[PDB]
Amino acid sequence: ALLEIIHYPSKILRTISKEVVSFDAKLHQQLDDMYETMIASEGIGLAAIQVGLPLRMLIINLPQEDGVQHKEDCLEIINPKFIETGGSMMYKEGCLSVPGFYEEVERFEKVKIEYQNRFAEVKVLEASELLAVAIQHEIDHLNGVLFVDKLSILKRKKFEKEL
Ligand SMILES: O=C(/C=C/c1ccc(O)c(O)c1)OCCc1ccccc1
Ligand SMILES: [Co+2]
Repeated sequence: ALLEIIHYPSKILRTISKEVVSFDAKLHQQLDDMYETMIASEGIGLAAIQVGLPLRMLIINLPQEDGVQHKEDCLEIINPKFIETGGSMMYKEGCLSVPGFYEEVERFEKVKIEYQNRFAEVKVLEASELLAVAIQHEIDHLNGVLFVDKLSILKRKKFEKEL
């Protein structure tokens, strides 16, 4: 099913999401609906709070070389924690919850996270470049943080101007 995506400035997006403890059919249904919703809106990442579900889970599916998203490439990241962070880089970001707006954010250039997949299997994943940015952006959502919160002095006013 398609889910409604919640947009700025909804206070729902300020919610701190809760750890998932039951990795069951309902969880899988929600993840499937998140995927359907993300793809229908042409997104590459989605956190559960963006569809109103305050759970610490997010999906990321980056396009391959022909610009196509293959389902087998989708990461389902549940209960993530950072193990390591490194470096710094600027990256131009957007967000399904802030549609039509894009701006550079400073992110770690490399991250290592630990998380669980939909079968509760523990994973460790190292990421750089776009994947690292997507991981940081989506984890920020779980903590009630939007990328526009991270903009500089100069950039928020451009954001408010475009508003
Ligand atoms: O999927 C997205 C957002 C997509 C989107 C779709 C329609 C829009 O009208 C829009 O304005 C944005 O963002 C995911 C997070 C992200 C952002 C930047 C880099 C890495 C990861
Ligand atoms: Co987002």
